Amino acid sequence: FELSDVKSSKSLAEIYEDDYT
Amino acid sequence: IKFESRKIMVPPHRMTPLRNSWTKIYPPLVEHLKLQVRMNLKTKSVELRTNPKFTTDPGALQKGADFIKAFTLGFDLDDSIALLRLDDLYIETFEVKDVKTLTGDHLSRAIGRIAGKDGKTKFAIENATRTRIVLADSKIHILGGFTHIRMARESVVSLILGSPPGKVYGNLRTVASRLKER
Amino acid sequence: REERKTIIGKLQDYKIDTSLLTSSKRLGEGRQTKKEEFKEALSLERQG
Amino acid sequence: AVGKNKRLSKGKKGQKKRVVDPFTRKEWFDIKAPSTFENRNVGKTLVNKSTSASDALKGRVVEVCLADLQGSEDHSFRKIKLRVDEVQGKNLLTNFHGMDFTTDKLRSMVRKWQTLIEANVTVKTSDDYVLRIFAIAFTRKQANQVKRHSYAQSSHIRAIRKVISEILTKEVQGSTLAQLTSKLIPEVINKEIENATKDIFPLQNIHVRKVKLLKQPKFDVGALMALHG
Amino acid sequence: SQVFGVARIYASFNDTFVHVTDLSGKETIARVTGGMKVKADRDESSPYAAMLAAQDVAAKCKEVGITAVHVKIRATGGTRTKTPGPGGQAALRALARSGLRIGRIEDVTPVPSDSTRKKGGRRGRRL
Amino acid sequence: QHILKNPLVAQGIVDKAQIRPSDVVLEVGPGTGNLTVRILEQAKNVVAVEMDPRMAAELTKRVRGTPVEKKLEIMLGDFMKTELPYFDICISNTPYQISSPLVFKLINQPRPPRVSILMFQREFALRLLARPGDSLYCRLSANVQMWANVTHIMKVGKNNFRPPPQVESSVVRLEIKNPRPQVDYNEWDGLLRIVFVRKNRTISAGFKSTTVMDILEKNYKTFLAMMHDVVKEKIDTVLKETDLGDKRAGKCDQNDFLRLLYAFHQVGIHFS
RNA sequence: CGUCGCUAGUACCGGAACUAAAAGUUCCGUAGGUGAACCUGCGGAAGGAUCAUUAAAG
RNA sequence: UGAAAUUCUUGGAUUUAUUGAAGACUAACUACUGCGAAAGCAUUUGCCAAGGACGUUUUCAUUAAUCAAGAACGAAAGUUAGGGGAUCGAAGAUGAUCAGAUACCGUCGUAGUCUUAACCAUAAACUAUGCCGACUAGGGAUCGGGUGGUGUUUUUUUAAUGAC
Ligand SMILES: [Mg+2]
Ligand SMILES: [Mg+2]
Ligand SMILES: [Mg+2]
Ligand SMILES: [Mg+2]
Ligand SMILES: [Mg+2]
Repeated sequence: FELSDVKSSKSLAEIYEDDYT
Repeated sequence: IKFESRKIMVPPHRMTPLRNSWTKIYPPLVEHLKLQVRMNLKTKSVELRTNPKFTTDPGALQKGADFIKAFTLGFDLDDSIALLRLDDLYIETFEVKDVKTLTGDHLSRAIGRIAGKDGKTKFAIENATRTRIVLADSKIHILGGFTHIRMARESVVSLILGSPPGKVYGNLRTVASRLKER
Repeated sequence: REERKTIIGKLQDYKIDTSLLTSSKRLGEGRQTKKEEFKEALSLERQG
Repeated sequence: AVGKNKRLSKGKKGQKKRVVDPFTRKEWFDIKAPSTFENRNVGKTLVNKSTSASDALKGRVVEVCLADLQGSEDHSFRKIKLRVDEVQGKNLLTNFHGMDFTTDKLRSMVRKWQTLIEANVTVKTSDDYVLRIFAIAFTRKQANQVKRHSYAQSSHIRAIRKVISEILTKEVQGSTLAQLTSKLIPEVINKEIENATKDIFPLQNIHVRKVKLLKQPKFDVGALMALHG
Repeated sequence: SQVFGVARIYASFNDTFVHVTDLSGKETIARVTGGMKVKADRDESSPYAAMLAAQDVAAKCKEVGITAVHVKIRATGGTRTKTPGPGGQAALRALARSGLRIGRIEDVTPVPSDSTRKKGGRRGRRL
Repeated sequence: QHILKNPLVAQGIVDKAQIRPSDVVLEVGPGTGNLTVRILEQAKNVVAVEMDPRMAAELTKRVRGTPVEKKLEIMLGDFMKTELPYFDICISNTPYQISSPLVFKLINQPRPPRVSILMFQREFALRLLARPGDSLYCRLSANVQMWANVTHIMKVGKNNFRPPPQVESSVVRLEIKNPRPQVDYNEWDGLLRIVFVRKNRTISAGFKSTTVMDILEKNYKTFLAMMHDVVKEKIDTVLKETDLGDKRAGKCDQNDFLRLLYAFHQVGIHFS
């Protein structure tokens, strides 16, 4: 697995939002 | 709900970011959290107050105050909005000198090691540990969930102690793989 | 070696048990826990 | 540790049973501030009922923000300490004990690209109150200044430091403790500093950081009732 | 009609103390720590333990008569980190969740003008 | 973990051991057993102790179906917790994590081997052989030297071991003096520990330290059972007659330390 | 479906009976080292990967 | 502390508040910016002498550059003899020895870490780059001094200075 090393287009609130959904 | 007030003072260097970004700052506070908002130009501080006739969530005032603090510390606005959206997000902060006494260019190189080339190392921490990192000179702030920030801190501390970025990155893929599993 | 022999000879004349003697290993300690004190009280009481 | 499996503690070996609620025997007591301040009410405290209650009360020090006592947000960053001196009918008479600013305010004033100048003086009042004052100022850049920083030469820093020192010693000596506090609240002192130090070098953020009462005179209750009216 | 207390919160790395006292501070109204409210030493510093710690203090304060509190958050300070951790932050929110009116919030972490050497040594610590 | 890949050094180690056919050898951590099989050829009975069961099984597989199989004995588990059976000689590839306890256990064991060939890291080896006045002379060197004599056989390069350790090691021979010198082990170590806090200190400087001076005073009162300043005076004297107080601990030979011990026993003060 | 065992228990005079038993980082100088395949104290070096913000007496 | 136990603790630990004592050290401001031959040097005030640069239509007139011999200083560590001994802490002792990102953690802690009087003279003592002298491009910031302006602010009487 390769981990993205550049700025994530998706913000923390969006990251946690995906975890819920 | 009682009439309560919070004052968050902002440092001078964050004035210009707020002025251009404030158009997206006051709406969520006044509509979703139902707060009464000022920033005092005389004291250069942001003022929030519970409206007794409109405020319904008693925690909106403190939730807003933390959100302003995150932007005050240097986090990007959308990241700061996570504090309003969530209830389990905290800011962990510390100095490089806490890890180890570095001075002169040794201190400078450690800061570079944390950031990495083009900031490459820092974002690897952020994506791997599900957090955001603000590297303000020798002062470091981490935003995220309590477990996540703990996972973020250990990596930057390892970089401070002198671990090469490549080996740290190798640990990140391992924890990132574990994170997806759970 | 001869001078080593005679001095060894004298040492048998002045010999005593070492069970009660406090070991030099304690030199670094400097402070004793409450449990350690109790054995020393127990040991001294056994000695009378 | 809270768990029962935790190894038995030295205190845990013999435990005194909790059979009395302490606050059953505690008695509330009201604090009042000197007449120098607008809002004399500064809350209440609690003490065990006399078997005395007064002895515990005396020497008790209460710290509070100046904004509450003066009813103005301009003093939000200023904090004052009051010590209980006399007790009368649940009203605890207090006197000035010291003053200091909030940590958040102090970290605000310190900024890069400018010189931090500090001066301290140990001095006594006309009422024989030996006290120590701490004053801070910061260099500022002119309106038309284009240089990034506003550093001042060490000669100016010394030249300012004598001016602040000779001022601070002047008012304190030519004033009583009650009068000295009366000067702090409108904070007339710094405005005197700004004018005196104006010609030597432009300064900003001039404040008396802290006040310490090193020694106290022999207690005079008469000097206390008059202060409280 | 508003009796004010002082909520002194001490957020350490391995535990969090929620302490409410009178305005002077001589008189303890209720002292609670994360260790009391959790079965493992792991989560003494956890935000969850702080929230349980905060709520118990709040319920006690209502019984006493205190209706508002001034918050003095602090960290270990000294030669160690100067900023309160998540445990302190979680406790402060919990006080809002309890309903006690918060008068003023200020950080009283000990900051040395000069300090002795740290426990880490030259190579550092906190591996 | 490293493994030795030089056959010549293994053969040399066996030859220096010069095992008589009558004698029985003890091996510790044989591992692959390339050194072991040679030892079986020249040894009547061989006892082997291995920490890992699989190595022992593989060693069983190497001696498998051979006349030497009956002579070879295989044991498992850490040698410390077990009580080793009698053995005339010990030649083994001990881990250095346990070298220092091992060498002393061999000495401490009753009826110890007359000769043993062991491998240690270079720095440890020099410390074993360090002689009075040498830079590497230490407390351990003084203790082991008095009980037994140790001599350096050869130095084994790191490259021979694979994967190469960062530190070189040298094969060394130790022989335990028979009879053991008649001096109490605890008393000797007690003397050595105080005087080797800093070899470059004066022997008097080590004694005048406050903490140990408590210990010596406590020890002296125990001897009386069998005035703290008085004890300080007596120690200050007995050093002066022996003259050792001026001399550096590192320079003083083993014989000198005996003059230290006997003089203290005359005063009635015993280390341990 | 039987005999003798084996495990637990009860009593009896080692002996001899009875009952029960449904699971599946790289170094420099110095000082030391007795669980040293290496560790440790002090000071120094990069011959080691700089992201964000930043005129707020604005 | 990744996890736990040695450790202190109902003679009250931890935590709260009012104080006092001891020994180190000068945070934030703090900047490869400043000073010093280097090593190094950050609180206030006073005393002692020393020094770079600048101004000078003042003075001597080759008195100079480099340097075997020889001399002063020389980080940290280290030695002798006193003092002091808070923090940290080689060595030593001891708890635990379960789990690999958190895999070397914990408690006690000798010498030392501070100072006085002498030795030791070694560092990646680095610009891995001898010293002196001349010449060979543009650009704008900083530090110290000096010159010029009919430039802003202040002196809130002017002004003169100070700051720009
Ligand atoms: Mg400067
Ligand atoms: Mg220079
Ligand atoms: Mg001394
Ligand atoms: Mg250098
Ligand atoms: Mg040139």
